Amino acid sequence: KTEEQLKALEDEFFKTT
Amino acid sequence: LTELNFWSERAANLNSIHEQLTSEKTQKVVKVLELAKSTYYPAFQRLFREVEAAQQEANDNVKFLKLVDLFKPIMHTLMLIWKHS
Repeated sequence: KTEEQLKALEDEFFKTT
Repeated sequence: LTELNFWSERAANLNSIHEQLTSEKTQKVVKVLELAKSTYYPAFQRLFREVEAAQQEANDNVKFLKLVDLFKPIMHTLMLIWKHS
């Protein structure tokens, strides 16, 4: 007996536009 | 990473052959041959049509593709990649 990771990964996908 | 390296190699090699085929001396060879105009030159036209679209699409997906207890948040990145791609 993780909001900023979401936003930053959206940012990096938009960098690859 | 067979898939990632496979498509990176495909983009690089096919661009390199694509300007091995659009370069100067090849162009003069195609026109010197086009002082005969018999049969073959439509076949190289269609094979250049094979080259160009695969070249550009390989480039597009190459631009897209760019202890594990600590690294489950990385898996969110993976879902997001599938989300974003």
